[PDB]
Amino acid sequence: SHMATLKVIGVGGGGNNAVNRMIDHGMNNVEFIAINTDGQALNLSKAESKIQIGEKLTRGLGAGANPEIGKKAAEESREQIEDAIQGADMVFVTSGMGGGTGTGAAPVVAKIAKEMGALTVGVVTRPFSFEGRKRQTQAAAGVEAMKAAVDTLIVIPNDRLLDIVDKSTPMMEAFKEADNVLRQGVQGISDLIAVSGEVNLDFADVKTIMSNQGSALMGIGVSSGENRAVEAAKKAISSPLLETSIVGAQGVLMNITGGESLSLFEAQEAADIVQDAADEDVNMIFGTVINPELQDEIVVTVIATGFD
Ligand SMILES: Nc1nc2c(ncn2[C@@H]2O[C@H](COP(=O)(O)OP(=O)(O)O)[C@@H](O)[C@H]2O)c(=O)[nH]1
Ligand code: BEF
Ligand SMILES: [K+]
Ligand SMILES: [Mg+2]
Repeated sequence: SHMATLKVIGVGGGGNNAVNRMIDHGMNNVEFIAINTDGQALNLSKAESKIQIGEKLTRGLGAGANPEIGKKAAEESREQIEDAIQGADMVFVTSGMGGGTGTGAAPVVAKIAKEMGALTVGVVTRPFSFEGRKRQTQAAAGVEAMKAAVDTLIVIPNDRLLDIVDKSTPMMEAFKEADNVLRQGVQGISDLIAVSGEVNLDFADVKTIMSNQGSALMGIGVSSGENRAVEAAKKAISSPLLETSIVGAQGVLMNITGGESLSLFEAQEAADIVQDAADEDVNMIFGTVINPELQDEIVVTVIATGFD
């Protein structure tokens, strides 16, 4: 009876790159909004909804690494941003911290979304160390501003990409690995909303776990065979790309999807993996979906919050 509206908003260059790559991948039932100062980059956006901010400040250029210009640009386009958001039940704001537009405009966009009634999740990167300390300090201020503006925040330090590449992995391939954090989080929530579970979770449960909750982890794991449930649960909670690990989580939304063979025993095994990894007394909202078209694969979705 309730069908939640999810939007993904890219802010600045890195955020709009993420939006374009997610659209290429193919999302469905998610709406995308592209926000930038940089008219050149914005012109190449694949997003249905595009908002050029700050044209009077920048003349259609980017913000030249000045976050105050990104912030003013967003504020002066508040009404256009409100209009594009209106109706969203959930908004993901994605941005690369450290430049001028994401750093300054992304917290404004998040504040607007939350004031408009949307559950508001930020997924942002910190710069590579090779970009230098000024970029890092500027990024840190953006992260802090994002935390103040969102319901929950996922931070991806770009330095962690250096942990998952070999000497030849293309830069674009590494970037797609960072994108997956947002894409699979969005997809997991979309699927949770769309499908009726045997133990049914819904958007009210997402809100309980994510509303006004600080740092977050969103993870998906898929596995087959023996120890599938343990293996899928470990994959869901163990991304090498995250600033915030599962350790310390006090609230967890966990959904297990499997075929008719999904056993009670393996459901407990998977839940225990998350409980034990948290190393906390976690408040868990547990769900299950039986998809008969699944044979031997199991999918574990985890949203974790409450680090404190
Ligand atoms: N992982 C990733 N990081 C990016 C990407 N584009 C930019 N960055 C990072 O994001 C930071 C800000 O860059 P950018 O978004 O282009 O600046 P802005 O347009 O002024 O918001 C950079 O310092 C990089 O660390 C991307 O596509 N993927
Ligand atoms: F390119 Be960002 F606007 F500094
Ligand atoms: K559901
Ligand atoms: Mg730019």
